Amino acid sequence: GSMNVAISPGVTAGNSLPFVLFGGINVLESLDFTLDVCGEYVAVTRKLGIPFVFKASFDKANRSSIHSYRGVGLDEGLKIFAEVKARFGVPVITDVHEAEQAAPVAEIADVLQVPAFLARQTDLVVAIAKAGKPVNVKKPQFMSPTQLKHVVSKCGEVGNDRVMLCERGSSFGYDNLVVDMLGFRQMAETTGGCPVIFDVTHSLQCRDPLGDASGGRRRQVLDLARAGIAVGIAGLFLEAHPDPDRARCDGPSALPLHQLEGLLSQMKAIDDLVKRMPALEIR
Amino acid sequence: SMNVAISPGVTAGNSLPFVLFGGINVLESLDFTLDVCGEYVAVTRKLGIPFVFKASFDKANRSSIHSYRGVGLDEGLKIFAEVKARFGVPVITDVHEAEQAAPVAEIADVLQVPAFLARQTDLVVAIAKAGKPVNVKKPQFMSPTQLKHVVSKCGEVGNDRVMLCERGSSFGYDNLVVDMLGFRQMAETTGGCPVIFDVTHSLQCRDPLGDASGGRRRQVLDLARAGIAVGIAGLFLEAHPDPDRARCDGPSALPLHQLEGLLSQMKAIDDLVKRMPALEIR
Amino acid sequence: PGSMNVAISPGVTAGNSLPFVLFGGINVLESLDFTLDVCGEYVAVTRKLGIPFVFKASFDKANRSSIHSYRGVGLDEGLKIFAEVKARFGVPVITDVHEAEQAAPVAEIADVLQVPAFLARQTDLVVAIAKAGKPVNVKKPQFMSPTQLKHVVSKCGEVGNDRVMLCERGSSFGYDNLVVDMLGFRQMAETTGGCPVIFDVTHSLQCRDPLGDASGGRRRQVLDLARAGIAVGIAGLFLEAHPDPDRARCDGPSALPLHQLEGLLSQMKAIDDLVKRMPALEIR
Amino acid sequence: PGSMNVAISPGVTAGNSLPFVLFGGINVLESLDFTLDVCGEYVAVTRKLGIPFVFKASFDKANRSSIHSYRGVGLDEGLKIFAEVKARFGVPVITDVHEAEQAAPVAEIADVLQVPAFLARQTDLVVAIAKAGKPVNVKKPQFMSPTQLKHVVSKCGEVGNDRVMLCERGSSFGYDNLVVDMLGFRQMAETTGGCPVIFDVTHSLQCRDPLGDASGGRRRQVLDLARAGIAVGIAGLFLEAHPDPDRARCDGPSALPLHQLEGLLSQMKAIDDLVKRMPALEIR
Ligand SMILES: O=C(O)C(=O)C[C@@H](O)[C@@H](O)[C@H](O)[C@H](O)COP(=O)(O)O
Ligand SMILES: O=C(O)C(=O)C[C@@H](O)[C@@H](O)[C@H](O)[C@H](O)COP(=O)(O)O
Ligand SMILES: O=C(O)C(=O)C[C@@H](O)[C@@H](O)[C@H](O)[C@H](O)COP(=O)(O)O
Ligand SMILES: O=C(O)C(=O)C[C@@H](O)[C@@H](O)[C@H](O)[C@H](O)COP(=O)(O)O
Repeated sequence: GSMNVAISPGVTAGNSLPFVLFGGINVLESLDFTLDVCGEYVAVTRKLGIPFVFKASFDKANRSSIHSYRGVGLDEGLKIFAEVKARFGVPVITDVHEAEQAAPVAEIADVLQVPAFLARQTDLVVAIAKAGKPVNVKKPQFMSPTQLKHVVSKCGEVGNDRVMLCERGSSFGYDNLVVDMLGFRQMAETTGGCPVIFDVTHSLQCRDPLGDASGGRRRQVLDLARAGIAVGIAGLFLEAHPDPDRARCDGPSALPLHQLEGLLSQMKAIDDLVKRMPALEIR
Repeated sequence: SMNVAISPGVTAGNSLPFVLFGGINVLESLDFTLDVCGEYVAVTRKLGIPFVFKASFDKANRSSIHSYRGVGLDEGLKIFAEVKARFGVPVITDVHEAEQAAPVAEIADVLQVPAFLARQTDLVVAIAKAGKPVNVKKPQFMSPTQLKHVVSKCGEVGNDRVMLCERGSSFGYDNLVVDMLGFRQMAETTGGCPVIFDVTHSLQCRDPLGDASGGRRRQVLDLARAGIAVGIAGLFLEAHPDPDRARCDGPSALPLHQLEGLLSQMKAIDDLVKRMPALEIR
Repeated sequence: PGSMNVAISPGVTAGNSLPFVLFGGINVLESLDFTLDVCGEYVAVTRKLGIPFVFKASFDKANRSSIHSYRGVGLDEGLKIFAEVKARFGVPVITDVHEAEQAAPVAEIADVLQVPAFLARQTDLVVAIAKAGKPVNVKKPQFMSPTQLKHVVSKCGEVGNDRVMLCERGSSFGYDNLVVDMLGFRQMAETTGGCPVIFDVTHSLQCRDPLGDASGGRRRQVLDLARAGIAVGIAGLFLEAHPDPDRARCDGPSALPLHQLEGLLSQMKAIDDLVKRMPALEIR
Repeated sequence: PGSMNVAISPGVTAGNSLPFVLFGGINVLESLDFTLDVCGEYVAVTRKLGIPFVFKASFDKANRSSIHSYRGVGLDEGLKIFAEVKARFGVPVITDVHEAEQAAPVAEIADVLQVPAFLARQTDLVVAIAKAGKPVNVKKPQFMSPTQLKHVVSKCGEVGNDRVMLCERGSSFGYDNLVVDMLGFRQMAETTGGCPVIFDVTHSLQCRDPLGDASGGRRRQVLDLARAGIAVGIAGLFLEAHPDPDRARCDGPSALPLHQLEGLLSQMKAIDDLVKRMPALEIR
């Protein structure tokens, strides 16, 4: 049933295809820093031969605290993304928080992401689907893997069949996430084989009961990225930073950028292996 | 412990007699809304319970694209205007987009932040700025000690009239549990905001492959009794004369003819607990 | 009808439509005099308020996390202490049983035998406890859904013991934490033919530090949770106390300070008496 | 360094940096010939692929939900069957132990003793198992966080047994369901001085109907989950199989169909060999 989603020339995501890296940074802060980090990803993915889509958010619309950093915002963010595409020739993914942002974002971004908390919001999902690019649906922490089909259906109803499904963990007691590795197959099979993507970064989130900003578990990114990629999936979603303690959002879960090549060579080796091993029909 | 004045004769607070935020899931038509609200007004008047009428003008978050959404903003506000004028009752409704807050606030007396949207800064701020009391539905994914940050967003733009509404926490897949310990944690970490218990939505559960929410209305009294016994500012309740025919959340709706039987138990328990001291257990 | 009553001792019968029974005491037996002194306080408070009473203590803590944590006086001394409690006060006692071979000797002295939470699926232990011929209090494991207790009740019934009570102590909620699902009480009663349901408010307050070596706990919130449970309409409350919970040798973080016993129990009786005279609604 | 190796028998050593050891077999001993036949299949497949092998079975299911469910041949017959398995195939065997007194006799025959998941906090059982002198496989309870196993390991260490392995079988996730937190493996290893971590893929697939009599399970997804766990880099995989899982008398819903053993194990070996030669990254 597997379905393949064409993102840009030489970049197609599909559960039986070599994995695609949706990699970048949490939030857009400035032009040069964005260009410099993206340059590193482009060089590392080109060297290793891994298909690549650059990620960043133009806005963090859901920070816990009114005081926390939100990013350069829509207008500056789209200008940064336009310069990233022209400099590197790389497709970009970003998240969309209001219906009215979908069309202008889709002029520049090559994939639009539905945020986890907002994936049940009909008018947002529909507006994102109608914008005419591939959609990455972040699976809410509150949503079981067999319920994503209804989000996919919303998109399908307005003529967008290019939908990918992104795991980022499930709520496990208070202030913690677990990743159910059994969910990847349930997402694919109940949606007609949509590409499934693993957000290893956000799956590492956890928090202090009284904290102002998310905690996170970057020291375990390889453990979890290994597990997910071994299942056999369309993509990996990853954020990095040269010094994660200085990141202005989700630093506790960000990969230190100098370890990108070390992580990706392990992902490519595991992915190339599992992608040539059969499923067993276990009845 | 902070008290929130909602309208004449209606003030909510954790040490005050509980306020019923009662009504129906979704606005469908004028006359049915008036008739159901009439029943709540009659029952609450008889029993002496303060009352705010609830309904949604839109269900913006249905699982399925094919599920019923309600009459929509323009018709919904017209219905509410008529409900207020006919019965003299304040009304609560939920707000899905920033731009809806100001027009909703012209008519509604309390604005509700939907559970899924409670982290959305621009929505919360827009709701806060509209200048009415705010009911924040606690997301299924949010711990009770994290609501303070939503309250602070509202406070930052000058709205100190914030209430916090329990509707359950995610418990495995497709199921909710209510942690009765969370009420106190919500109150104490937010400077004493009124805590409200949404017994209806706390009863939600679902089939892994279903198209619409399941629910456990047959257990509404068990859960309502438990929550009201803790000592809380309000109870949030939906009903329908025939819940199997409700177009949203019927599985968790109270059958309307049982409203008085339920409310007399809530009033009896609430009046008792509200005159019993806290023990300072150290 | 819809509800089964369990006779424990003269004037003490537990049932879901009856005035609640207090299964109250201390976590672990340490010495004769301290046990007698604490039980005396319970007896005086319960007599004054008119609450039926069964005194609780463990003779052994067979499941401490750490090999270095206190376990109690043990079986032989524990039963001697319980005999002296019964003779001094005329009160029935409840204690937990950890091995099949302990059931018969414990039943000579104790009036209710408790199956520990972790052990409730262990067929031979349940069957040996049922056979000893006293009422059984089954602690619902943190891992067990409320609709699965019926199988434990059936094990007991299979060897001729119909006198089974079901005790809530919370459900695992992520790591190192418990939540009490107040919807479970009815599910336990209805799927077992109306067995008495008991709420262990003390152990339901447990939680822990991920690296700790003994349980944490939330005694400051005992009244919130006890009020909630008793309002549902249940057969009993299970409660531990200590005069200084910080010095308790097991489960101090969840123990009620003993001087607050009367303040708590007067709230429980008031709520219980109210809800026990209010009808169920048949909600269809 | 950072990792401890446990010698089980000649040519079988389990350790987190070593090629993975398969603890494979059947849920419950029913008869001699069926046990021999199934073990023969495992031995042939593991010999061909070059995977170190320990044969698993239970002599008793002491924790069935239902008093009517099958329990197995029992201790005396079970040890006789194990003796024949060892003699015929030269393979070491692992079985679980349910009472302190069973530890010594089991240890005469079995090469690894397993502490059942529900019982892993029971001090006297853990100590008796540790004292019996063989390697211990601790099944991590569904209710226990990964950073709490250290206390079980310490109980064993206290009576002189340092040969302890830690076996994941899922964590309680709501009612009647399990999830495997793949982050736990490292936490178990690092907090216990590098004990071997083992993944029980079979029992991690358990789930149930709220009103059912016996466990449900998700065998159709065994490869997904086994791939994920083995990719993390672990000491062992624990697996049950049956030639026709629908007819298995315990845990059939989670059993691998036996004819698929080679297809599964070749994937495990390929993944394990790859990850075992790739470095950890020191992520700060
Ligand atoms: O940007 C993405 O890709 C996302 O998935 C959204 C994600 O970055 C955000 O939800 C952040 O995790 C979130 O704003 C951090 O929350 P806090 O640190 O404000 O508590
Ligand atoms: O109306 C309220 O007060 C609310 O709490 C919002 C609530 O009614 C909605 O989230 C509904 O519960 C929801 O749309 C039902 O979901 P489904 O039945 O479409 O799966
Ligand atoms: O005695 C009872 O009533 C029980 O419920 C058993 C209970 O007391 C015990 O499990 C204790 O809670 C337990 O041994 C203490 O845990 P820890 O502090 O050893 O981690
Ligand atoms: O034998 C093993 O390997 C184990 O882990 C113990 C395990 O087999 C048992 O807990 C069984 O899963 C259990 O007896 C079956 O449960 P039920 O079907 O009786 O509910």
